[PDB]
This record gives sequence, structure tokens and C-alpha cells, in this order.
Amino acid sequence: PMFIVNTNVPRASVPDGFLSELTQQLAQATGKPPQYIAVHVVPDQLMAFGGSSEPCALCSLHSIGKIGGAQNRSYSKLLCGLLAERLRISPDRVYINYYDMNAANVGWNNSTFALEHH
Amino acid sequence: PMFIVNTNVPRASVPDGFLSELTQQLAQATGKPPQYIAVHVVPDQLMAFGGSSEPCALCSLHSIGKIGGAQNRSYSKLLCGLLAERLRISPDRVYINYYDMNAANVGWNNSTFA
Amino acid sequence: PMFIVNTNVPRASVPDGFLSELTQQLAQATGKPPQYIAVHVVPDQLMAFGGSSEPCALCSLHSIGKIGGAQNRSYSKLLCGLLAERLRISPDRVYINYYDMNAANVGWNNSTFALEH
Ligand SMILES: CC(C)c1cn2nc(O)ccc2n1
Repeated sequence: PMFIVNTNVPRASVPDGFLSELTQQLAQATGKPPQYIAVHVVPDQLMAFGGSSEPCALCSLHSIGKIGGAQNRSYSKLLCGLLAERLRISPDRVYINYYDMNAANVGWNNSTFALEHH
Repeated sequence: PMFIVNTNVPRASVPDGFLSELTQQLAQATGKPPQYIAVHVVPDQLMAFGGSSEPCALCSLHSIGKIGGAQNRSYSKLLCGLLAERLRISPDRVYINYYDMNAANVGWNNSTFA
Repeated sequence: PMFIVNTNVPRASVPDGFLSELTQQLAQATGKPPQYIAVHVVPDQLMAFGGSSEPCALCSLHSIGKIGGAQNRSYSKLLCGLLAERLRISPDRVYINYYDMNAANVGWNNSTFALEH
């Protein structure tokens, strides 16, 4: 899985260990091994949410499976919680786009995760 | 709705008011209140379009619905016009990816829109 | 087509000619003329892969068509090879998300690529 956070919060406000915490929490949430979790945080961004430049975040979570109605609600509570606690961003100023990726559409290690057919 | 612009145009060339203009014009075009609109502009990027480093932009617009043939052509006219006028980027050096998001696949305020 | 690379490798480590090599090799790989190809490289990123901050890359390739099982495996070999050779990133610390875009969902030059209806 891949989690990306873009925010206008300053770099200095991103706590040390934040990427590690995201990695561990996402492994737990998705049930995927931590070795396959990638995290990316992009601070100091020029953005607005509802016309306002108060702290906000635009995020995406890509996963092969483990994406869906109830699961995404669970992910949203988890991730908004982390953004609010760690970056002090209000949950109502966060968007998270979820993407259920097909294995054949994810490249890794010179190939893709579609190793079964030709 | 959510609009992202990545461009190699320098930050100093982004005019005061640009995010607000994007917010207001996208609210108008999508039929959604300005409260719903998020915008994100990323200048000074290392990019090329057609192998050239002249001004260009790679963009995305995500919306729950309001995405389709005629609507997307209308968004493109609107957004290319703004990029050309405000950032001096030629329309034929802009790509915009449109995404029609399922409400269940958009998180906000501790839940999703489903 | 549009190819984006986000990486924690520093800007200074991106070699002269990298954007042009990506442009040309992607034109070759997808069978599309180079005029169509857009590339975007974002260094110095705060990212981790598998809980490690060793060099890694998160990438996307968007194309109208030319996306599929065997083709994507070919793109991955090409692109991981370039990231390994040029940026010294291990292929097993690279993810590439592939997107088969509908012509109606790609804007360009004041319109889209859906010009038929
Ligand atoms: C931010 C919040 C008021 C909000 C944003 N959106 N976007 C939609 O597309 C639909 C409902 C909605 N509520």
C-alpha cells in the first residue's frame, strides 16, 4: 500500500517518527506486512480548502484490495485521527482519495504483482 | 472537488489571488459550494512536455460525479484559460486528468461520503 | 502519456539528461510520438518504503490505452532499470501505479481527447 499526504503545514511541524508511525498503523489497518507499506509526506504546500489557508491535507491511499465501504470509513477515522493529533489538522479539512488497484496495474521490482498469466 | 496543478513555472509568477480564483471558478463550474472545493498549486517543478522545458502543467481534478464528456471539455476550457492567463502556460502544454470518485472512496471528517 | 517520479533521492543526484531519457524511452515503449510524452521528477521527498528511508521511488504512469498485463511488466522493467541506473534506487523499493485513462477523462488544449460525440 501507498499513503501520500500533501499539506500546507510547515515541515518543522511534522514530528520525527511520523513516517514510522504511519507505516506501523497502516500495516495494522490493512493487514499487509510493513515491508510493503510506503508513506510520503509533503509539507509546506500552497493549498486552500473551502477558500481558506488554515491547516488542511489532501491525501491518497492506494492498495491492492482491502478497499471498500466499511474499511474506508475505518481508514478515514484512523488517518484523520493521526493528522489531527500529529499535524494539528482538523478532520473536516482533510480529503482522502482511496484507490483499489489491480495487481496488474502496480509495478514493483522490475515487474508487476500480476505474476500468474501471460 | 479537488484540483491539483503541478507546473515548472516559478513560484514568483503565481499571482496573488490565484488559489481563490481557482476555488471560485471551480465552485461555479462543478455546481458545488465553495466550501467543497480544495485547490493545490505546486510551482518550480522539474518537468518536460514533449521533451521541452517551456512552461507546462500536469493537473488533476477529482469530483464525486459531475465528470463526463461535455463537462470535462468545459472544465478543460475553463482551466486551460486560467493557466494561460495567470501562469502564461500554453493550453497545448497542459494535461488534466479527470477522476470520477465513488463517494465510498472519499474520506472526510473521520468518515466517507457514502 | 504522463510519467511522475517522486523520490527521496536528492536533486543533485538527478543526472543531466534524465528528463530527456525518460521522454524518449517512454515514447519508444508506448509507441506514442514524443510530443505526447510528459515527465515530472520530484526529488528530496520525505518518504519511506517498508519503514526504511533508504532510496525509494513512488511513481505513476498515465496513458490512454497501451496499459495492460504484459505491457505494464515491460514498462516496469524499463522504468525500474532507469531508476536503478540513474538514481541508484533498488527496483524492490519502487512502486509504479499504472492508469488506463479514458480519452474523455484527459484534458488538453482547451478540450479533451474525446472529440467524437
Ligand atoms: C467539505 C464538505 C462540506 C463536503 C464536500 N463535499 N464534496 C462532495 O462532492 C459532496 C459532499 C461534500 N461535502
